[PDB]
Amino acid sequence: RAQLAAVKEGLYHPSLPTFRRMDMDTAAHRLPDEHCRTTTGVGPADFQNATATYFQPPANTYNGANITDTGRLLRETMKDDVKSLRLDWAKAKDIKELPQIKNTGQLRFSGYAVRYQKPAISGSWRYTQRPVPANIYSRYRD
Amino acid sequence: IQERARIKPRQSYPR
Amino acid sequence: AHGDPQKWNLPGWRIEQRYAGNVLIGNWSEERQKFGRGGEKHTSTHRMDYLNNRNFAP
Amino acid sequence: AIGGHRTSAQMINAVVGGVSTKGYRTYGVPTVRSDIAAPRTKRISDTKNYGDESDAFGLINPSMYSNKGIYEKDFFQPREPEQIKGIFSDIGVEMDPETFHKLWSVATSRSDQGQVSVESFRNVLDEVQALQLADEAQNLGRP
Amino acid sequence: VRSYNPSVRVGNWNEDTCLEEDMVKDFLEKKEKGELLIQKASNLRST
Amino acid sequence: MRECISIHVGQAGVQIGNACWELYCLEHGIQPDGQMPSDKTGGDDSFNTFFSETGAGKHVPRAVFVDLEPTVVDEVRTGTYRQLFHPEQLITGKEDAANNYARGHYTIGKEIVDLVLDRIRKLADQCTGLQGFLIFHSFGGGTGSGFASLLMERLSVDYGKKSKLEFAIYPAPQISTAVVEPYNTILTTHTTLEHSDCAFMVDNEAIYDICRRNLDIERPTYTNLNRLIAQIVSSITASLRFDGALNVDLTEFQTNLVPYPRIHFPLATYAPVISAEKAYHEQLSVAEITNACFEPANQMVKCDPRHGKYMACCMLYRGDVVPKDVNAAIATIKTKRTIQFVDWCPTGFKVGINYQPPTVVPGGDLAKVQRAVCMLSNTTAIAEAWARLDHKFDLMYAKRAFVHWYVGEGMEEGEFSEAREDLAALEKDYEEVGV
Amino acid sequence: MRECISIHVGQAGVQIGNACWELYCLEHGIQPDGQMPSDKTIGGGDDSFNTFFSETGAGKHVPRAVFVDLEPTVVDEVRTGTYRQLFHPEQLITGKEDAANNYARGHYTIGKEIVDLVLDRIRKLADQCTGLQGFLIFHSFGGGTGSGFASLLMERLSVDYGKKSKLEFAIYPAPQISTAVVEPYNTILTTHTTLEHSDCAFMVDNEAIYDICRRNLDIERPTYTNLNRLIAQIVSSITASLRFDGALNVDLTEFQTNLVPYPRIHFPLATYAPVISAEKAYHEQLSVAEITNACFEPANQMVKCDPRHGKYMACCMLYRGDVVPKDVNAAIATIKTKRTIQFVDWCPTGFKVGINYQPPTVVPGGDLAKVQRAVCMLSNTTAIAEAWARLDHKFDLMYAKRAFVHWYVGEGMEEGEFSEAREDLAALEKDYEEVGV
Amino acid sequence: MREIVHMQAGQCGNQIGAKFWEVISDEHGIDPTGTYHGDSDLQLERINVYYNEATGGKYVPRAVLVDLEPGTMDSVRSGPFGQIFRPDNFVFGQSGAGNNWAKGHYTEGAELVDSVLDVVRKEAESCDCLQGFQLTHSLGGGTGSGMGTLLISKIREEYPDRIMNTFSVVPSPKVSDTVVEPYNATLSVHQLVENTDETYCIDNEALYDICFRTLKLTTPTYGDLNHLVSATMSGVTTCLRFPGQLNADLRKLAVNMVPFPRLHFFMPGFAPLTSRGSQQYRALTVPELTQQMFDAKNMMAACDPRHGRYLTVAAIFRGRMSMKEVDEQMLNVQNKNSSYFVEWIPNNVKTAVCDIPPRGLKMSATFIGNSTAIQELFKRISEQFTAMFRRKAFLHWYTGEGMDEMEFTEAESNMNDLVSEYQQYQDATAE
Ligand SMILES: Nc1nc2c(ncn2[C@@H]2O[C@H](COP(=O)(O)OP(=O)(O)OP(=O)(O)O)[C@@H](O)[C@H]2O)c(=O)[nH]1
Ligand SMILES: Nc1nc2c(ncn2[C@@H]2O[C@H](COP(=O)(O)OP(=O)(O)OP(=O)(O)O)[C@@H](O)[C@H]2O)c(=O)[nH]1
Ligand SMILES: Nc1nc2c(ncn2[C@@H]2O[C@H](COP(=O)(O)OP(=O)(O)O)[C@@H](O)[C@H]2O)c(=O)[nH]1
Ligand SMILES: [Mg+2]
Ligand SMILES: [Mg+2]
Repeated sequence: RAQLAAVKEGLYHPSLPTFRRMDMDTAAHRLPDEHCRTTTGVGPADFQNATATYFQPPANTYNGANITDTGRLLRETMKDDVKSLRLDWAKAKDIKELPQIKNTGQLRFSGYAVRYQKPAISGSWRYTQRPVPANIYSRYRD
Repeated sequence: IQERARIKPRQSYPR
Repeated sequence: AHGDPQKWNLPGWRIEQRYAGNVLIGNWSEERQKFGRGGEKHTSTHRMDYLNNRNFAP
Repeated sequence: AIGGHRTSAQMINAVVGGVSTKGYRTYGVPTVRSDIAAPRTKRISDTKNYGDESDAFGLINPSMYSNKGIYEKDFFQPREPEQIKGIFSDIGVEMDPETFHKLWSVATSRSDQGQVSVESFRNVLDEVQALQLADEAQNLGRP
Repeated sequence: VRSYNPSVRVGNWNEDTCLEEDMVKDFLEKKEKGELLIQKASNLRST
Repeated sequence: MRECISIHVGQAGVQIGNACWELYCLEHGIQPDGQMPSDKTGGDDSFNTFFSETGAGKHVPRAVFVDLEPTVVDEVRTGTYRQLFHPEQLITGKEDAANNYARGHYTIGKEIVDLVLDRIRKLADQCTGLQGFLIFHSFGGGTGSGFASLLMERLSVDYGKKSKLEFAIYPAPQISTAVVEPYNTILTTHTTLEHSDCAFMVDNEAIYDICRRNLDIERPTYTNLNRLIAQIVSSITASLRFDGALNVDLTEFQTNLVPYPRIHFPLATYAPVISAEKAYHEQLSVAEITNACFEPANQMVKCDPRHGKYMACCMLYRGDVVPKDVNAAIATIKTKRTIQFVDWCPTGFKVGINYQPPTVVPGGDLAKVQRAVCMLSNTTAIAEAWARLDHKFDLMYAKRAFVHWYVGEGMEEGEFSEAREDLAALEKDYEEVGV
Repeated sequence: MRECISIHVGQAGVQIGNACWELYCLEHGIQPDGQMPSDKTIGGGDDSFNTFFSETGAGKHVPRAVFVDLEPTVVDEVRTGTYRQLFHPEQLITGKEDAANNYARGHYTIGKEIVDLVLDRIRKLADQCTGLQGFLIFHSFGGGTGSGFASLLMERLSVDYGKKSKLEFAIYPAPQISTAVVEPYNTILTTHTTLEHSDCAFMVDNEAIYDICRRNLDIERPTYTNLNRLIAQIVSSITASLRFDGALNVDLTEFQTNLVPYPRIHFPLATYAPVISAEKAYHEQLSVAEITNACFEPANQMVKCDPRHGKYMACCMLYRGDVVPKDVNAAIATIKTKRTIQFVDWCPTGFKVGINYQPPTVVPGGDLAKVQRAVCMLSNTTAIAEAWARLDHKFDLMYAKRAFVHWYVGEGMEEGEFSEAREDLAALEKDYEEVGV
Repeated sequence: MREIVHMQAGQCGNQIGAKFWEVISDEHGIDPTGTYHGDSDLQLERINVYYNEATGGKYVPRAVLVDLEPGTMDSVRSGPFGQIFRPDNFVFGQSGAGNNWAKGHYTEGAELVDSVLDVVRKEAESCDCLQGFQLTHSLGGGTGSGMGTLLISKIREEYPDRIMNTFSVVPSPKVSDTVVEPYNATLSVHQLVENTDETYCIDNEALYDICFRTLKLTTPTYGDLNHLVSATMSGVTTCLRFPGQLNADLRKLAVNMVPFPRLHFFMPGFAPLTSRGSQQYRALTVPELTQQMFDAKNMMAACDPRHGRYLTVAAIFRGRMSMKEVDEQMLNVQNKNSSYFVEWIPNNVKTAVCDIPPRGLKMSATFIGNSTAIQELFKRISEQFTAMFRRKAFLHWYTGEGMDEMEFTEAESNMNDLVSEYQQYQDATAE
């Protein structure tokens, strides 16, 4: 379908051929529009969602952030001034992974800490190897 | 998958 | 095969009593079928190697 | 003839798309005895691996769930609804009974034969929170 | 030969962290005294 | 990456390969018209050892069915699997060798051996990671004696270092169809012993006995037997196509069972072999199914291992099996005193384990067992099996019976005695090494 | 302004032009109808449109290109493809019948009926232009329109305009791979003409790009489309300094004054790095030192001539992306202290560096990964004499028996031009030997 | 818009022309009515190479139908794709040549030549570029052998600049099928060597061998013989009408095949060729296509190609394929069979890849070989000619229609000169 040069912008790959589809392509003499090594059918949003965080890396990170006196003062001062600010929880259009719950808008619970792992990672026990986003994409697709 | 205990940094000499 | 004096003893160019198509004597494995016309659709290399890239912010 | 005309090489019949021996019966016992009853008090003898114990990852590098008690049984025990409500109220989730009944209904729709364990309630509570935060990131910008 | 993140204590990390600390100090100075272009643009949009 | 090409010689070979490839299509999920069923086709790639792919999802097998009578190959070409095999790999002749080693090796062989070698060459050029050749012939008489040995000669002169495993249907001590069968067996083992790599012996009477003791079958024909050798070869080359624990290759498979170049004749058994009715009232654990492979009344060749010593043993476990009770079973097998291992081989257990459970044939006779063991023994108990056919050869050749056919064919008389001397030397080699 | 006019002559020229203008439209954000997106064009800067395209008044951006071929199939493919509304539909000039890989047919019979039209079109493009930096002539040496008509076009351009940078991008035959029989004849005849009527001339080799695609891109079965992708990437790396801002900008005049030591040695060597692809691309760091080593690797040469058997003259290093002159000079110091690369004795300093801020633009439906750093080698080496000498050996073997000469005789030029061209290339050998020693 | 005008002369010429105009009718997609029942625009992009335009969208072929007797002409009119030809392009004679070169070239053929040239000139002036004239005829006959050569000479005098290529059915070594085949072969080769630009020389015995060994087919008949000829004819002019990668027209082909003017006798070949049971199992690959072209069993000329050299070779590939694969395969075949190739031409194999293969197939190729082994046909025909001529048998009709023995003798001498010219490069050295 689409080649990796247009869709793959990270190290991770959710639909890796695993060393055996490449021999099919080379033995069937496939041009690099049907080759598995060069072309895939994943999509550009799935490469972005292939991470296992549902948070956003801050591009360039604050390198020290714990070892400097400035790090300690910015830890101490805005500790009570950041609880009002929200988190960036990916995009609802981009995520085709969360289950469809109909109401979702008038039912609220107050005291909860957001777990770092994705809820689909956490709920891999109910679908019967260690769960990875490659398994997640291979399961919530096709 | 479930999360492990934290890495305690061994604060030996405080301020 | 040019001259090749065996080609008059290969099953081509031999006189043979031809039985029916349901009798296993000659070339029945081929004469029980037909020639193929598998219609795979084809275009030029310019019409599907140079495509219209929608949006594509640089 | 009195019989048919099978030449006994036609006895080789089984092809895919026919009979379909998928879910018949798998004879023998598995290595992990996940079908027979689990012991509340295991024998001094009887090394049988009833689905308890763990892997070497779970023993060498255990979660601190597994440390100082609470193993995987306490998370998939079927549990009572008022017991789950009391547990999560003691944790301090602070939901009203309407939202609790809605979450319980969703959890018992996901899990068959009723049940709803504390892990299943935690998973659906993660799904709802992730949906709410994704809707906030949907209708708002990128702060 | 290979280069790492300044959080990795392999190369020039000490004075790289010092330079980053000085830039962060300047950024927090502009943040507290309100000459950041983001704050000026946001105030313009709001008012 | 892994490929292996199967060559089926003789009527026995073609029928046993029909039952083999039916099981293979069932195991990999391939319809008789080569297509994946119900367009399911996640990313399963475990057919490369036995199936190619041309262009339209048409998985052809890597098999060359050769014969000199048209009958059984024509049965294949008119049967239900006519849309799977390649029609120029389904190679047949016009005049049958008719239980004659001389006619199958000197007159009718050297008319079609060139075409079948060209087809094997085309398959070898098509594959890129070839591991070896699985040649499904029978000793018997005619094509399986002469043409199979001709294939060994004209294949070992060309390929060489590729492994050349040779499945052979060894004739029973008392049950035997052909009369000139001892002649053909001696003349084919003399010419295949030098050019072969690992010749597995399978015996019809022992398969009959295991099908009567186990299973429930009172009337076992060749269909059940050939399905059992199909299960044998699937348990052999499961590790090439499926992953898991310790996996055996062709080279790892063959350099362990063969101590000396003379001794390359192992025995192949498989002992979860019980049907559904008996399998309901048992638990099939690894220790007792390992113990079942060493029973004298469980073997697939009619020779008891009591009168001999084990040189090498290959344990091919399959399915829900862990390497812990494998260790326990092998240690208790070694410490059981009825089994006598040879003194120069203290460590003699090549163990491989595959995760894939065995597949059951719909409408078959075996059950859906969780586990499988393939026991590949190399006892010296086959020395008496060789010596009894040497006795048949001596009795037949003493009065020069049935030799005028070989004389009238373009064959010289004295290599009967040359083959008999070679087999006497082989039996002397067994007696020399077994001490 | 620093406008450049592209002249794509021959089938190879117009296909390379298709790939090159796709790359240009994608990296300047031009839709394939000449229009900007009209909602994200609010961001100014990037005076690159004025360099390689031109206004039509309202909002359409037509390119400064002339596509010529004597046979109307590939040009008609351009006219009926996706890049149909982009080009002005008379700069896609086509003839009636091809030259049919005949230098005589391209230079005497068919060229002198359409060359007046193509100089009329070039004249109108130059009158539209203001500050023309030069022409970029894209063709193949294989024969026909790319040899005879190309050589006569360059003759007429050098006669008419004069003192302009006539850059060549020519497809040279491989030592073993060729798609024609009279290709040695056509190459000798076109090199005799293009030696004295052109500035700097890059010569790409199809077998070399096949080797690059099979080794680094892991494309076991590449195509002319992918070859054109790599060649277009080289062209964009060359012309990025005329378009995007950079730390050190090298244009065509600095380029020629830094790469050409003597007027007959305008034959540099092209090499682009990194050329690794997608899966084995993001597990590395892609440092300036390692991409410079990749360019200086003799196997990465895109001409199929070993620079080890020879001596370098001057290397032009065009870096693209977030590249700093700090580690650029670090990498150059490592190359200079590496003894395998030998420079000629009369060129002590021999590196011309040009750093551009724009990273290469990844093309969808392409084989190159989205990298942040890249570099183009444009080194000049005495190792092109091996390729010329292989060409002379093939020409001597074919011309000893006087084969295929009768078409050239009957379609114009006499038999003496073959000897004149062979003597010209032998003199070029003799001169390259002097410059090497 | 490089037009090709088709001329089919003689019974065999008409019978292969009808099959050709069926093949390139259902290649573009054209019903026997005349309209366009197609799907793609690449089909009716370059329809003008072989078809004109009518009022209702009908596409009339640019062909003429030459024979000295109504017969096979009315047969190909009555058969399928017979109502597509224009009725004006149906010129026919009165008596028939009687497979006689004299009656075809001097006595009876010469009267119809005026009408044939009038029709040909009308169809020629109805063009715009007019690349060439292609002629299918019947060396060994009387209408294709004599009056076809009359057409060749007259149209070469009329237009001595365009392509004039002849497809030609030469006599077979074995079989027989006509007793005056040596006369009608020598007396036609004598003008084919001088007045044509390239001649293809297809053989019925070679097509029989191709059908038996490669395509099985049991009884092939003349329809299946003509269909391979039509496939090769559609292959050799692929790039004129279908766009794609690196192209080659007939002028390009002539320049890259013939080194010397009197060396234009080719050995053609079409080599995707699956049996009737191997169509679903043969993986069409470029190396296997190259192997099937360069195998000696797939030459449509009955001369054995490995008893000689391979002076020049064409590829003419059709379908999406890798140019690196094509170039490595056709360098590898040269490096393998370097014995069967002349040393004084380095890399004498031309490649030309077009995009669209024939419908129903994914990849195809059309071999063209200018080889030194074509001298065997001329040597055998000369042997038969001198065997018939040393006792003057079957010569009285040739004499009585008006012809001297000196043009028999000079035709034999010119054929021997051609034999010696090919023999010169049969075993030539370099230095
Ligand atoms: N296991 C098994 N053995 C078979 C089968 N068919 C035949 N045999 C054995 O093969 C022996 C004889 O060899 P055949 O296969 O019948 O003969 P052949 O190999 O085709 O050679 P020819 O006799 O020349 O036709 C018999 O004694 C049988 O024991 C079969 O279907 N399964
Ligand atoms: N790199 C590259 N080279 C090409 C491409 N297309 C054709 N060529 C080269 O072109 C040569 C063949 O001659 P052409 O350039 O096609 O001849 P022409 O320009 O069409 O002129 P005529 O022969 O008169 O038709 C080959 O040697 C190829 O190397 C392409 O897409 N990319
Ligand atoms: N391949 C092929 N050859 C044919 C066909 N019809 C006739 N021939 C050959 O043409 C030769 C006779 O030529 P002829 O028809 O007399 O030529 P004409 O007198 O000009 O029509 C015979 O040797 C036949 O083999 C055909 O349909 N296909
Ligand atoms: Mg038999
Ligand atoms: Mg061209």
